[PDB]
Amino acid sequence: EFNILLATDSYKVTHYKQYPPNTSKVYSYFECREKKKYEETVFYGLQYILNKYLKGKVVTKEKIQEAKDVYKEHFQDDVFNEKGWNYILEKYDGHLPIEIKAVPEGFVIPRGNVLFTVENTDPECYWLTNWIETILVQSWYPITVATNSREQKKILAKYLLETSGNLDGLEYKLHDFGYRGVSSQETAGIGASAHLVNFKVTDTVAGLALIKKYYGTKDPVPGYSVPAAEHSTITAWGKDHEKDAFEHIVTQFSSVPVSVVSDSYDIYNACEKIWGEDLRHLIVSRSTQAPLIIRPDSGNPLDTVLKVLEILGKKFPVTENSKGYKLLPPYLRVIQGDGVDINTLQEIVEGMKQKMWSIENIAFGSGGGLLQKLTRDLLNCSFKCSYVVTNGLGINVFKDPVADPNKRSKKGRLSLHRTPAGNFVTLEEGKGDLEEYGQDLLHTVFKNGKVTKSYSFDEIRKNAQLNIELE
Amino acid sequence: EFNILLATDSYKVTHYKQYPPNTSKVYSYFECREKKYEETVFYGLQYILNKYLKGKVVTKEKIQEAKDVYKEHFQDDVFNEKGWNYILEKYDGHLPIEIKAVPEGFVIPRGNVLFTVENTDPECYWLTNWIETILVQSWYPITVATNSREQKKILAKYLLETSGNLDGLEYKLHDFGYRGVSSQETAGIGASAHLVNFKVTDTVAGLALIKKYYGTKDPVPGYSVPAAEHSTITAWGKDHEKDAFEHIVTQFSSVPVSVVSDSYDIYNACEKIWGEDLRHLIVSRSTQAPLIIRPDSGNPLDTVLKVLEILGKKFPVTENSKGYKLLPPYLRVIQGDGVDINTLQEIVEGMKQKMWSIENIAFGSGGGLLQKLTRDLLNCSFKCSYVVTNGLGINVFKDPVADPNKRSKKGRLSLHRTPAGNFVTLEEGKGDLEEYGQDLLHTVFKNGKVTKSYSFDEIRKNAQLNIEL
Repeated sequence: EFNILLATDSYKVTHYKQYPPNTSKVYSYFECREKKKYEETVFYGLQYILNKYLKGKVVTKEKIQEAKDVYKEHFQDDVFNEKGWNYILEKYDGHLPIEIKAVPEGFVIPRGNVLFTVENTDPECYWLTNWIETILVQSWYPITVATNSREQKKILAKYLLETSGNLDGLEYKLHDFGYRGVSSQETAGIGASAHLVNFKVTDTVAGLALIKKYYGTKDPVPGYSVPAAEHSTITAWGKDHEKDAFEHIVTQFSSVPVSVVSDSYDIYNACEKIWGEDLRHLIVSRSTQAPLIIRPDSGNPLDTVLKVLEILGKKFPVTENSKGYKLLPPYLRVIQGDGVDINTLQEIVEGMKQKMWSIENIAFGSGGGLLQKLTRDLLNCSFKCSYVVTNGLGINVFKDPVADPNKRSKKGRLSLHRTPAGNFVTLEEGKGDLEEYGQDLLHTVFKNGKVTKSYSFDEIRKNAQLNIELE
Repeated sequence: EFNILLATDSYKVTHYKQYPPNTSKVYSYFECREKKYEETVFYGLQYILNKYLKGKVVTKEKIQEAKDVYKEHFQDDVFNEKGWNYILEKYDGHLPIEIKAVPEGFVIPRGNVLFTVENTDPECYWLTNWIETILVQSWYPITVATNSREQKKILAKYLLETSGNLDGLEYKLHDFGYRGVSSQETAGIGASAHLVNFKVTDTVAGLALIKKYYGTKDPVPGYSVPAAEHSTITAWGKDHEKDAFEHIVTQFSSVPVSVVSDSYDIYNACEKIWGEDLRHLIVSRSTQAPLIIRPDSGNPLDTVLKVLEILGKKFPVTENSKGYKLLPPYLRVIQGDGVDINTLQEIVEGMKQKMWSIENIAFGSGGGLLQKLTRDLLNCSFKCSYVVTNGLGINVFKDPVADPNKRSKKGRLSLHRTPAGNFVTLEEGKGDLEEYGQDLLHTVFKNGKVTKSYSFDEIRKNAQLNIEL
């Protein structure tokens, strides 16, 4: 079972001995710090953490003793605030005396703004605010996946609108293939859920149960997939029988969309000769609702996509849409699912546009690039103490390292507001109390062991919409 | 609760319909495919076998749950209810799968078979690749362990060169990655993989994982020491940095203590606060209880060099037997910002050039150690190499025209020692010719049971550097 007393960075066990004596309040905040592009971030994932790890009775006698035993050996010393944890157990039935205020999930906020704040609600527990830094800071991950996925959606939307005149199918154009490429089962669920803020296609099944349990949707599920081959289901037929494998697979799945990996031996031959000649009669008969989706999986992503489109354009009847771009017949599409990240996605759609191919023709699959190749440094996700009360006096505190102004932190009590022009501003030093800027956009989401405000996944998706979608 | 029917890539739900009719066996293998990182540490499969694959993993409820989810997820009924029910009814929900693997902690060159998977019941031909997704996540502990061991090789080389021995090597790279990984589960797995090579960590999650799944003779596999963070310094107020420092080192007067010193001005903190105002509190400390000064910003090499130059003018420096400068034993430094395998190399080389011993320094690494890694680093990959269809075995493989590096191995595989004592992987069942002695893989899972396992002490022994041996 999970033990909150063992879910912090080891050194934090020692901090209750290090704060100024007579400190009754420690107040801290999280931001995606501005860096002298990712100019705005999607706030998402805190609700998972609050419910799974922070709410209710999280302290017991047994958990205190377990932590005491471990820390004794881990430090080779007895440092451990047993009294402080016993107080929470006895006075609050093991519920954390902490208040967290947060911007609503799904909100899209420019860099350098307060996204949530944390403070103790009982003077005895001044040390607890930063105990839970480690677990709260892991919100960097769903924030960053959601943000990077949304930035890819912006690229897709721009190029889809330009080459086709509309955004039809946009939510189905970036498919999460990252289950095997992330570092754990838990990561898989969190990351997949964050991608579903922006799109509706995933093979990372773990995301669905997370959303159902912690957020919820009106629809039965938040994300969908379609039948698809992998190299094993092609290669198992033997080298000389790739055509037999293809025929078997498209016939088994004759009335739904089906994706077929086509580069086991020679992607160009498969497209031109197997699909384009031997099995053409099985492709041109398919429904618009059940296309064959050809899947290259190797070679230079841009070069390969363009050559695949060139081959198919010569074997199948291509039309020219009203924007002047070429379009494959509706029973035939392509998905590029190798080597896709935000940079290569951009290169591919631009290369397609230059060669006059509509983005209607293609979808992308991304795995490691979508869910694993991301770090806390990307958006400078960071949690810092900005205000303490010592001897009954509040003081505004901060760091400001001489050699790195980008690491300077905010001072005092913070609040988030709309500006007169409709943008966002973070007010420092308790200046939100002057009430010159309308209502604080942070809301209490957790107080004294209870989750006090929750969002559905539908609301989160609404908050995270692109401007181009709004228009 | 975890449900293995919902722990696969969605498309694999449809694969049982795509293999050749009358296929009775699908045999697959994992490697770190060949193209830096010429050898890999095999670590972490035992966690996966125990946490997710062993025992009764199928129930009627789990089957019904999966059926209901996939019906909506595919907008169609494609789920193999009958196949999963067969496992439930015939094997009381235990997986009819056999997995063979190299011993954990083994250090093996790229492009070798590391583990193999096959079904033990013909009805369950589809099961081998169902579990690809979950087994392939072994890339992560393998890659963490490998990259951590590569950093240890660098530290060993330079510590040996500048000090003449390896004392303290296992205390030289401290895991600071708890907040910088993607989840609680990842934190435990990754921290455990780092502890294959080192003994210092703040990622507490790793301790319980090791205790539960591997075990050590010692009470714990890893250690930490008291240390400040910016909040415990800045909370005192900007004009009271000295007071914070004095309080902290007095509270921790007889154990090592690390104190972040760059809240406002690292160079002032070192030269004036530590080097003058509080000097009397530092020079009085035990060798067993040094102050460890922690810079945390600026160019990592430039800041380390300048911090050392400052301290060398304020404290009595000696010259060790190798001719390198050494701070007094009550004073050390830890660089815990911007450290990854590349910058670690740059810092120790730069110290060596300025005649500073690597004894003086330790490193902390977080995102660089546990998060900034992907499955592409070592090309960790699971592929089918052998099937039986209509009673006939066939050697199968992919070999994409545009990327020879993605070619996979053919047929039944085995791992062997060569005459020169190296590793070779034999394909096409050739291990059976018995020209290369015994298969070095061991059966580790069979029919719902873990059949071979390793303690964390044995894994550490397997993972030792040549220089340590």
